[PDB]
Amino acid sequence: GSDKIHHHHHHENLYFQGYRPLFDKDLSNADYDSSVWTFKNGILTATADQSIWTKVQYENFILDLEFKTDVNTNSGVVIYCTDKGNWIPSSIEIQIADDHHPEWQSYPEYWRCGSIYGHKGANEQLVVKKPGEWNRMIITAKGQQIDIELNGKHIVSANLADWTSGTTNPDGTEIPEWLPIPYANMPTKGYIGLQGKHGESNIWFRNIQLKQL
Repeated sequence: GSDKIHHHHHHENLYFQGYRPLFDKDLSNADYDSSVWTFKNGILTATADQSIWTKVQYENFILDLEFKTDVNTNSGVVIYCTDKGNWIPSSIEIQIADDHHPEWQSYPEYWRCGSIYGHKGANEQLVVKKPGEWNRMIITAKGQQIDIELNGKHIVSANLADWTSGTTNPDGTEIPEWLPIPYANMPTKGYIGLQGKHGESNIWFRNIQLKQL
């Protein structure tokens, strides 16, 4: 049937499951440029390619968020960040992309939405919805064991201990040159961030919540 407005998106409130919002309503517990990120009417959005970061570091957590894309959105969620200034080689990024834009067929699968970017792709392509629709992504980060759920599908399960090379994935495929640290050697505690607008199209987030395990 065609109803949206009378169906619940959760079996129970995440609050009772132990989740708390990652960011305060005024973003007072976040590091960001106020010219880039706004949190208005429940919705978090960026107008440039600068990230928003937690002020405290996290390990052994489940991060549950929603995101909406537009045509060719490019963004992501960053975990285990040990240096916000130099975050690229100092963190692990989970990609967010509008995989439906044909452009994404020009890039490896393990660069697309839901991937542990440059290291391991989704087990099923085009799990992200189309532009304009809310997606739900759940990242379980339990030391070296990383699990990603996207729109109810368990798309990625990875044990970072397998990444003994900084340049070569266990399957022999290339790791981007700019991600040189063997992920087996990466700290499993760090700041959490949302990448900003890395494309010319917008990214929106909402209901970003975290369960401390």
